[PDB]
Amino acid sequence: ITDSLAVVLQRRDWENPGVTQLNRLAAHPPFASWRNSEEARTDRPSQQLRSLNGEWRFAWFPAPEAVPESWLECDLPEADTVVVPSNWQMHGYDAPIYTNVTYPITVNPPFVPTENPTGCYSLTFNVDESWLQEGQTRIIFDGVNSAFHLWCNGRWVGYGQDSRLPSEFDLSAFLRAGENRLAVMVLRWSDGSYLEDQDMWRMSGIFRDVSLLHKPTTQISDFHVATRFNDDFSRAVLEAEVQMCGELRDYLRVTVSLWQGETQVASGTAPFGGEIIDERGGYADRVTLRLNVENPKLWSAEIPNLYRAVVELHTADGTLIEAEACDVGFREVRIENGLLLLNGKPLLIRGVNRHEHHPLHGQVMDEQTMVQDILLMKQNNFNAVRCSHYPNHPLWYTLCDRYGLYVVDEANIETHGMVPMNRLTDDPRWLPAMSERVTRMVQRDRNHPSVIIWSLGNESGHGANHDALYRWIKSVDPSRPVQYEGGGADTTATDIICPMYARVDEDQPFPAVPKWSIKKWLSLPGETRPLILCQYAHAMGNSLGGFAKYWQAFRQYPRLQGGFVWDWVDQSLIKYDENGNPWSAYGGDFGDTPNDRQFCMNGLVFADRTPHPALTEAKHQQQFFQFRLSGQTIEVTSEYLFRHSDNELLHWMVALDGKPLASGEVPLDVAPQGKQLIELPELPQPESAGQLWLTVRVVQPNATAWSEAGHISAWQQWRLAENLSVTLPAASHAIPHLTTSEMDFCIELGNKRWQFNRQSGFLSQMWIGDKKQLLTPLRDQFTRAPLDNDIGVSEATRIDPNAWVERWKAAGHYQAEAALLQCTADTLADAVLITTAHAWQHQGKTLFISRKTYRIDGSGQMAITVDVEVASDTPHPARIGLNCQLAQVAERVNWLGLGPQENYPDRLTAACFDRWDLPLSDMYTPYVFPSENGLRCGTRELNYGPHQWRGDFQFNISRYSQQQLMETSHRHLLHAEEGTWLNIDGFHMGIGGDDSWSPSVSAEFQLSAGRYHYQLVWCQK
Ligand SMILES: CC1(C)C(/C=C/c2ccc(O[C@@H]3O[C@H](CO)[C@H](O)[C@H](O)[C@H]3O)cc2)=[N+](Cc2ccc(C(=O)O)cc2)c2ccccc21
Ligand SMILES: [Mg+2]
Ligand SMILES: [Mg+2]
Ligand code: NA
Ligand code: NA
Repeated sequence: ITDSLAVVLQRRDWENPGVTQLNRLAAHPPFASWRNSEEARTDRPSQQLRSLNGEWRFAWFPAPEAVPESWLECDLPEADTVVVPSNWQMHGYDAPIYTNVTYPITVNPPFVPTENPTGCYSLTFNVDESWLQEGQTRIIFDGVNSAFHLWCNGRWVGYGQDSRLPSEFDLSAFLRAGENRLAVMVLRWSDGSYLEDQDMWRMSGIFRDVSLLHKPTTQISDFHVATRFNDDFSRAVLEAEVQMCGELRDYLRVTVSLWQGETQVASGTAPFGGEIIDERGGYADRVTLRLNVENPKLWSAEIPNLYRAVVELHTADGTLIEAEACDVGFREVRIENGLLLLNGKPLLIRGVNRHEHHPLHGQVMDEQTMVQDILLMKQNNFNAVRCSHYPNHPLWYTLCDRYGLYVVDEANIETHGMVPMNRLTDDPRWLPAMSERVTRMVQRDRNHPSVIIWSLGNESGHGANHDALYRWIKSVDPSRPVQYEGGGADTTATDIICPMYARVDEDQPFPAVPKWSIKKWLSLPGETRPLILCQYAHAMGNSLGGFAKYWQAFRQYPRLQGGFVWDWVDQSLIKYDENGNPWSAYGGDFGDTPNDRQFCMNGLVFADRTPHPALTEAKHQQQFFQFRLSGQTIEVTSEYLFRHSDNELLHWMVALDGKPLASGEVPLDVAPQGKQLIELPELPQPESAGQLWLTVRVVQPNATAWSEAGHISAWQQWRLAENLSVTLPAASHAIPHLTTSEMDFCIELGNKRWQFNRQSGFLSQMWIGDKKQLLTPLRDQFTRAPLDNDIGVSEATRIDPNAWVERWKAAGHYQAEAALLQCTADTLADAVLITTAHAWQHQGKTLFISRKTYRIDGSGQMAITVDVEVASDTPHPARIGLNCQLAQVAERVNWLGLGPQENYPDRLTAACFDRWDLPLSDMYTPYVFPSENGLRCGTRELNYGPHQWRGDFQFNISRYSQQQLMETSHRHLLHAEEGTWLNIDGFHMGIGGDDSWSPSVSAEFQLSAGRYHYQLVWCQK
């Protein structure tokens, strides 16, 4: 009767932060209850841990009150069969909602809409007679979003909250021999939802693994593993605290053994009975075993050395009762004289924030995707990952233990959308709900070596509950620093100054919560802590402009120890069009309103894990080898802390304007933090015009667990000698002819002709035979299809006048019409020369003036000179160049300049000057929200079809006009236009990225000069 839905739902436990659970079992490190010690040692499956993943029955309801009572005792006929784990949104049952700060429900704590989508999962399953005769059978829900009641065989078992930590219940008294039925009622919204306002898709369901665990009545209930060292790390002590439940008997003993492969390194045995704690005695149900280990192999992300600990509960008889185990990493984390140290050395954090996202399965994680993420991270020189912003799938910490990544483990607490952010975290009545989110994380993950820093959550202001739970962790686990960014990044609840989007040089003095220059922040009076940015370099679309500025400062300042980029992967989701072709969706593409559109996509990699261009810029700046050149000696500095360069070659190549002359390879032998001098053999010194370039690459000859043989780890380029060309062009055998109309100036030379419209003032057509070459005239361009960083948070709903796109729009940059001031022809002895002069205006104010000269000579080459004035009081323009739409569509693009990948003025350090030859496809970057893209910088020669351009310019080349990109909201709606659109810019504004909601382009990358000059030569070859 009291099992009925009517009575259980009556209490409304999901609108009460004083009930976070009912009858839920205590939290602990991962268990498997092996009944054989060698299976435990080898980490092989345990027949005491069943998976209940697979096909369940599921049914959707608009509110829990709509669930019929029949559902408790038999399957609903309207129910479907569904795979678990899953998010029910990904099966089309209701919409996923993408909102950033604003809560997806009315803010009215602790209450929740009565429209509360409800997932009714059920499973019929068998249990062996063995499990019911002896011991304890429990069920483990690794992840239920956001709360749930549990029935088994019609009887109510319990209730659970916190979406990202395992909820476990005892099923012993509820199971029967043979057929049993689980009934799990999952609520999309709960009072827990008030602490789960992370900027991400809001989904729901049983989205992590479901398991049964069988333990004996007398059991290992908890164990903690600590490692302490002497000053030089030549000796360690492993302390293992083991706790038990059940009937204590004097014959009970515990053995803890430490292995390294098949070598047993130490072992101890003891009865239960701890040291004296206070005036009432000690813990009779606990024992600590202390093992000596001489010259331990130490854990780091550089070399992830692991031991294995095996904990046997047995009798004096030797009868094994059960065994648990974990991997062990010998490493020490401490902050000492203002620096974060690991094994006595200062870490430099090459970090990234990473969400649990999959474009098809939503927030369900798999081993394959996890491994793919880790490989991609290490291959791009990433040290560390921040679990933003919740405890991860348990397998993640095992994988980072083994592959070697430093992990920040973060409690599932974000209250961003409250006003102020403080509201719940400063309120004592919410302390219990918060403590369970902090304490149960620590109790689960404290034995993982890869976790080096605990975090109290994200974006919840600073309340007294943070201070309380900061001190809880410090008392319970001294071995790791605690950090938290809320309330100004330097509150009393953080051992590390952990700002988000603090800039390098520029102060943002917001009241109460300023973001100082990270350099100035360190020096403020009384401040002694290190500074590691919790989030930095917002990688939203065409971003990471200014990334090198950070890493220069990280390398110069000891107490700037890096940061975590925001963030790893685009949170795009897959939809299907009328033909079943997939496309990538973002905010509002599911009827979800209100939403925050494209802001779900901030990754360095697309959702399928293909890299954005910015990934290589990060790889370059975060490389572990630094290079200097004096003469033709190379100084290689290693930023590794623990390992020699014992899988590294240096390849070097010298080349003249792309043409290789000399190469060669040198073994690399640099000690950690050491230097190696390499003198290069006598290098070529040709008399040829052009520029000589030295390029070095570090190459790993052997495969790793994370990379292929031949993997490139770092690179650097220097200009050696230059030779300015002095030679006179070969004399031509003909002079071009000028034909003057009232309408046109036309120029002829051989089969070639050039037409200059005298009404417009632009080169409107060019001929080679009967084949015309332009579909659009060659005109000036002072605008770009705005990037995410240009737009910021501006919408048609609420315009943000301060963003770049809106200052451009307000000033008429986008609707300015060219007004010709001058267009004259002149014949001279060698060539014909057209001079032009245009003004761009808007409502009586002149924005730009453009003075040009076209010189067509007997060699068939058109020399263009441009001299642009920009009014001092108009917003600095996005670019200064020319555009046109060619008739040609060639397969290839050949250029000499920075490449091969997309690069922009404030993000070109990773690009190298060489001859690059790619398909036209690769000259467009398929950002899901389309914008300016594919620019290549510092180019001297561009080759497309019969055409060739020469000068010193930046260019993009595509089948997509700047008009189409600016007007199209999704990449999958783009259509190839007739021919090819070409933008050639003398100058181009930076892209920014320090954040994506305020102007972020540093002054030195703003086109502020007032007058500009660039020069081009158009020819056919
Ligand atoms: C913290 C800061 C800088 C902020 C807001 C910060 C923010 C915004 C969005 C965020 O979303 C996401 O969350 C994810 C975590 O779950 C990630 O962190 C990710 O990075 C983001 O996509 C996060 C922080 N503003 C906005 C603003 C608005 C306008 C102006 C202006 O024009 O003058 C200036 C400041 C203000 C305004 C006054 C004082 C302080 C701020
Ligand atoms: Mg509750
Ligand atoms: Mg947030
Ligand atoms: Na540093
Ligand atoms: Na975001």
